[PDB]
Amino acid sequence: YTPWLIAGLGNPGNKYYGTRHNVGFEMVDRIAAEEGITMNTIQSKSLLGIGSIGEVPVLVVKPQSYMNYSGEAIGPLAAYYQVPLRHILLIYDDTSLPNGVLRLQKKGGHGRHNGLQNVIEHLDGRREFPRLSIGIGSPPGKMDPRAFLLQKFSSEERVQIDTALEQGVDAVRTLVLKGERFNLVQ
Repeated sequence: YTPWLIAGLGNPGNKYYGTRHNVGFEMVDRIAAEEGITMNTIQSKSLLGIGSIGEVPVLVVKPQSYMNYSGEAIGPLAAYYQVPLRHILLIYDDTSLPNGVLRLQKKGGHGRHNGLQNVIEHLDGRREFPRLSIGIGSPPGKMDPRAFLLQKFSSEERVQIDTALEQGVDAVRTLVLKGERFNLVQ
């Protein structure tokens, strides 16, 4: 019964709600909902909830440190709860995949994602932790990349992101229960 730490990346506060760079928060909210977990514990610069998926104990976490300091929140939690590297699941927006497309990896660099970069660093530079990328595509035309992250999804994008969240819940449960690459199919 080794636990998992399921962390979704984002920025804290009302201003960020619904923004592309917060989609990891949406996924974890959805997982938490599906597994009957309430995210009301304040600890290590985060909001978190403790529960289980099947017989596996997990913690679901939304760091409230700002995206750039995500590792500051996650490292200490993994230490506190004795979560091994391999069970630290990061969920986040990935501009290298089309909107709404999910991908699961068991290791990898940060793809210049500031939050993922900070997690890796706070994990002693280790990269062998699983990730669920949530595609958001690139910024249209010349729109500023930063601005793009910090804007809400379009009406059309939204429908695809919703579909992805439903798909995500099941992929994460399966990853966590199953105890080498994996493809996802919706």
